[PDB]
Amino acid sequence: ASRHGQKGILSRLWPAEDMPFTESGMVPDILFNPHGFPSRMTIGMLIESMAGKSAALHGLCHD
Amino acid sequence: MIIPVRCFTCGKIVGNKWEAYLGLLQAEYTEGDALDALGLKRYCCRRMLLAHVDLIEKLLNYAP
Amino acid sequence: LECQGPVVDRRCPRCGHEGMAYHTRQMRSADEGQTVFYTCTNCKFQEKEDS
Ligand SMILES: [Zn+2]
Ligand SMILES: [Zn+2]
Repeated sequence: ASRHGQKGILSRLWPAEDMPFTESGMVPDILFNPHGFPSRMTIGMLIESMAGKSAALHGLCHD
Repeated sequence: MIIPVRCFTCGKIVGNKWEAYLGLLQAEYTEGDALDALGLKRYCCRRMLLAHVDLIEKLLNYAP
Repeated sequence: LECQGPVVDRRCPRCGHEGMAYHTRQMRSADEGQTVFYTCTNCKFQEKEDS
């Protein structure tokens, strides 16, 4: 689960060379569906995603 | 508990960057430069050291 | 001594009116969804959608 109440069962452990690597060299760590969002409306998960990225890129800790 | 040897996402050896991280933070660096000056460039590695609560100094107090 | 709620521009199944008045109700568990109830403006045909 995340902290916005959106459980996800572990379905398949996908090997790392198959993961979509980014432009910065990073593979992801957990792939999450866009199809848990329109019915459940967790905007807080998107802002937590942007905020955790902007906090790990700066050393900060965000309120 | 204790710092993981490899970073979780991409396996950079980050286990040898914990005592030298506390050393940079006691020498008045900021955490945006104590993760820069250790060679942690991608935010999947900077995640691993910034957000790490070293939970074994509290755990070794209960020592025989 | 009405207007039956807010409208959304959705076509009715029977009469083909361009809008249907809607009302939400979270009828499932807290795990998933929000069940949306529709009601047409003219002929009052009520169907429900589960998302
Ligand atoms: Zn890494
Ligand atoms: Zn109708």
